[PDB]
Amino acid sequence: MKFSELWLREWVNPAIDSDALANQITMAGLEVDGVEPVAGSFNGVVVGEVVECAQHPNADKLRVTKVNVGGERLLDIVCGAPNCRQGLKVAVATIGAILPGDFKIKAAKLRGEPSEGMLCSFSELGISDDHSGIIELPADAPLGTDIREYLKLDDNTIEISVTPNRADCLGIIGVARDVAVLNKAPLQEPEMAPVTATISDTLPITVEAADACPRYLGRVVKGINVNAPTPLWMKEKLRRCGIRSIDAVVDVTNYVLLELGQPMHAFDKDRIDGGIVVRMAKEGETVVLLDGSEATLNADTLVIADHHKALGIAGIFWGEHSGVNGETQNVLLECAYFNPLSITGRARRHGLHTDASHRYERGVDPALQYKAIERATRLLLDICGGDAGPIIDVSNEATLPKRATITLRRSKLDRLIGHHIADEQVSDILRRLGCEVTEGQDEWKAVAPTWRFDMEIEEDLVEEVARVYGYNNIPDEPIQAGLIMGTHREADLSLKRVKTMLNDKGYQEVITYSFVDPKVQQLIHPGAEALLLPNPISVEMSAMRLSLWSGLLATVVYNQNRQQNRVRIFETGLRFVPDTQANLGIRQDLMLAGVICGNRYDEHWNLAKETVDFYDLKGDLEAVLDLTGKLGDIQFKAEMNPALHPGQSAAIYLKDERIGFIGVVHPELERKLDLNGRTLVFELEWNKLADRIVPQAREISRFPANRRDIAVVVAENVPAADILSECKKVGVNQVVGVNLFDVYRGKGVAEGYKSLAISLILQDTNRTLEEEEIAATVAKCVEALKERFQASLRD
Amino acid sequence: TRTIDRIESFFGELGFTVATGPEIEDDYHNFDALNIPGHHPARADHDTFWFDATRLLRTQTSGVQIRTMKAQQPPIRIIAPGRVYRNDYDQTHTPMFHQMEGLIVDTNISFTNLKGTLHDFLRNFFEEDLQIRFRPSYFPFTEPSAEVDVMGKNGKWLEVLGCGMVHPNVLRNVGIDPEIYSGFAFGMGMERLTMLRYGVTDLRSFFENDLRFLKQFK
Amino acid sequence: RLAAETIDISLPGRRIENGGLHPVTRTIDRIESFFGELGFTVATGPEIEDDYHNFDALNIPGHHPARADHDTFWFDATRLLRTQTSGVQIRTMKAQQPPIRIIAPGRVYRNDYDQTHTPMFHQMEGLIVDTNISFTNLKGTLHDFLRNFFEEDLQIRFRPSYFPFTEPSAEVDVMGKNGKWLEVLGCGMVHPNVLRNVGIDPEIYSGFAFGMGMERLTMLRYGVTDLRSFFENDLRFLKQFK
Repeated sequence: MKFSELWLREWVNPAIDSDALANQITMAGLEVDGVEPVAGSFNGVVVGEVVECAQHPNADKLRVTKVNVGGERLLDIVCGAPNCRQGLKVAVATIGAILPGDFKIKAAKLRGEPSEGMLCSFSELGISDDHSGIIELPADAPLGTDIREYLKLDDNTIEISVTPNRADCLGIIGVARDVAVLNKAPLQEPEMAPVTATISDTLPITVEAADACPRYLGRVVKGINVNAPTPLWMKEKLRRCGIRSIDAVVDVTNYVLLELGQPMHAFDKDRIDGGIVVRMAKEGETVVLLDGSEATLNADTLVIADHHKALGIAGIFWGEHSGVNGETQNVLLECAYFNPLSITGRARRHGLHTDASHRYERGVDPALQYKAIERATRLLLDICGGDAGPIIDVSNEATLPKRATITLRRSKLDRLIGHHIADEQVSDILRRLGCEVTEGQDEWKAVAPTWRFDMEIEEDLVEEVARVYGYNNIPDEPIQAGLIMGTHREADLSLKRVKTMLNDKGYQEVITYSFVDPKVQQLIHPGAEALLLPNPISVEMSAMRLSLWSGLLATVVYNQNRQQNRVRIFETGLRFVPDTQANLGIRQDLMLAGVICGNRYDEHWNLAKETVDFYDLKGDLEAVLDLTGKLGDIQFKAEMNPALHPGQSAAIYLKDERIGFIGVVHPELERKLDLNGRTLVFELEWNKLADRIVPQAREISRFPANRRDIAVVVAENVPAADILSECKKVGVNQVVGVNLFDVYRGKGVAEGYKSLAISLILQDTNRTLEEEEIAATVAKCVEALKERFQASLRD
Repeated sequence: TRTIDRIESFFGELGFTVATGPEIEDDYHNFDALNIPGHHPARADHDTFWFDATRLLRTQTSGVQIRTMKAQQPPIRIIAPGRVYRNDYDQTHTPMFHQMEGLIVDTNISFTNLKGTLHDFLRNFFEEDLQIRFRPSYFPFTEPSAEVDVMGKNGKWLEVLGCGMVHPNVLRNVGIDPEIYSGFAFGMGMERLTMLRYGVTDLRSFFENDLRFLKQFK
Repeated sequence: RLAAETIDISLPGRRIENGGLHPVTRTIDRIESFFGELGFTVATGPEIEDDYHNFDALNIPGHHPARADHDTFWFDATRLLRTQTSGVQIRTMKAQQPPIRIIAPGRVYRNDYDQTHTPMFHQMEGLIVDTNISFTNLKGTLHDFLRNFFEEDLQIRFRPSYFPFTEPSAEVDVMGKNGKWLEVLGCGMVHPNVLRNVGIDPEIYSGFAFGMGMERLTMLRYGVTDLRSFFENDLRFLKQFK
């Protein structure tokens, strides 16, 4: 919405300021979207009149004659306008004036006699939207005075944005019935006289829809002239509110819509032929539209009709050829109401939006017609010829919107506000809002007004009491609670702890878009279909996640294209996998993911230049997962995935469950996206590693231990699964600890075979270990190692 | 993330515990439980991401508190951080922005005990440099409503957060009696708060994730 | 390259073996979080103190038999190592006023050495001062803290005791299983002579306090039985608490 200042000040005149009115309009419920100017900043433009026009002597531009401002001297002032006929009083720039736009008028030569202050059009003065030429200002005006005071340029256009709770204040009367109460100034309603009909009868109407149109009116006006000029005194009111003219009658019936909130435009009478009957349309009924499309309805759309093919949708779209053309003689009006539960979705159903449909959906003042149609016909017959017939009443007395008895008690008001507002003030707040107040003992009974469609329950009285009492006229107090501790748990983790660990190891945390590209989303997870998205933003973002490796490998190639390398990021979010035995069709897990790439050590003075690999990722990950969690049993095996290398990748288990995927991506995956340099990724399923173990003490010994070196020779087939793990299970009182410090694949070992240096620190829980019992437990592990087709080496 | 954890600590030392949930939701979690109820003009102005007819990405983080209020007996209070989605893209609105919806339900609290907590949170998140003004607004799931709207210096007032007491029809279709109980709620935008706090002015720069921008917040 | 350049998959990855806290440190931080989510904020101070901070402010008052049974470490006549962490809350109650609470962790010293008493052991003295709280609101908080520090395995019994700086007093004394009952903590309401020489009126105000031993709590929780092993600081004992 947008409306002007002085039009609002016709109804209530608060002597506050030119801008502190816009600060008290936003303390009532209407969020103002800026206060914009109306014109440029000049210093006076005086209006005069022209006499006895003439033609150009030598050039091709006419108007070589004088003007008459009203000074006692007569100065020759010329122009070149396309409409400067004789007897057209226009404002003009003079010597005591500056024209905005940094083009100050001078006295140079332009194709003939010089000009000494030119004519100001619309765009030549400070305002917008030229039509043809100079200002066609109406006559019978005193001269010498200023256009800045005369045409009322000292106001502004405020753009208010009403919320759907308030259906009344979409117009001047709705806003100024609210400012008057919120500042307690009295509101002067302009008195609206009746019409005193003079002429014969009217085409009769009848509504056969008693539940979706409680009222409907109209009037004939016979003998109008649609070629009449639009009055400027109403054009300047319609100008500031962003409303452009059509001819005259659409202006008159946009003015009454803006002024009173009541929607009405026009009917032609001779193109009716059979009466007006208002009813629902049959299935498959088709009407026309202005844009060139020919749309239909289903069964529900109310259509204004006759005993023939129908001609108008209910308060949403009127009609092209059923409207007034340039030869229409008689006109009928549509002052109608519609039940807002009955007209809801028919605007957005057919791709329609119109300012009358915007009002009929929320609501409209149901006691308004006998003022609205009479103001409209007054402004119609006062600017055109003709006269009006009698009113046309069709109304249903029982299906009107009725008002409840909203009883309020002192307990609810006190328990909901917190403050003590006196009954002497509450019984005045509701009366000045405009309700009928019957106050009793410790209670209030107040029925609703007609114009507001948001007062049916007790909160809708408490809110409207406190809104006019003021929110910042209530003091403060902290709450009163009971200090229940609330349960905790020691044997679990938090997210912030693992995130603070990732920051300790050197990882940025990013947050990406949670819906990604289906083109480079299927290149990571083929086979599993995606959750597509109707009505997207573009084709680039039209698919939910299936993992977290889409936005991350978008962020990496964002940063690497901005001449900035070695990006280490991670991100925790939740993914969307399609299923069938799930809650809503997709199962969702919280996921912790990441990306490492670039250089390892960042160019240090002794640390060499070696790019990162899988052992670094797994070592920096085992601290994340298996330190703050179990490390009880965690097995790394080889499980394939069509997004990464088969060898340099793993599948973390933690007691027989697929919990993770780690390792460098496929080396032909990086041919797309162009991720310069070798990257690595590591995903983890969160709420299965979200429980730690609470530790327990045990008796500790004192005696030292010794370091025994074993170098088992194995072929290059088993990595560590049956080498470093079966050593611990043999003997539960002698072997603790197992290390490795040097591989052996040089020249001494046989080809295709390897020796892993397996150091041990053997110790006993109650005594020490001497040279006799060590030879039992080193040989017993080798006796348990010959089931893996190898044994120890001879060196 | 830092602002979410800072306000999480600010409210955790009052006893509020967090609560989380899914990001996809049917209509009975997102619209028809907050008393919209479906013919209201709040199903196009939210700019939702639909799937078919009973699936949508979460438009406001409130199902995480409805699924808590439904299960267990009162009176308990919770907050909830999370991601919302709105179909709006410009140089002033990303399609995703983090919201933080509080909730508190217990006997005999009112609008006084709403101002006396939101004023306190604003005075602690800022360092008493700025002034507030409670003005009225309208959210469908809370009535009587408000808006808090702290004082800027470049313009006149920047609107930071909105609040209000819980509508009784929200309580009655959950299992709490609104004749004896009460409560309020509040929802603030985390990215506008972080922009106003650490001086950043370009809202789209938060989610392009440049390291040269992100390294100064360390 | 793809089916040839493979590596070993389950070799141990390179890292630095991270290390854990101390058990009394973990218990101090756990009870600090337990009380921080009720709004209690911590407070700290010095470890050396004159008599007016440690004895003559808690209404002992000096001829009482509490100046030899505390087993204090004296220096000359008006200096002593802190025997109970209460000066950190007296120096807070004196300055500001009057409806806020605090807790305080710290080190106390007692001249006792055996296989059951180190000369230093950490104590944790709470404090709360506001209008209209009583012994009901002491049981309803210490029962809650015990039920949360344990996991509802054990039973309590409030029995009477006597500390000079709090009267009426109590003792909480949770149920063990090896013996009959182990005494865990003690509490009581603040004596009005403690309030009156600080600047709070005991006619309208009230409050309580509580002091628990952190090493007995940690021993009973994580199963350790030798109290002297906490401060010899062996890594082979300390590595399991990680």
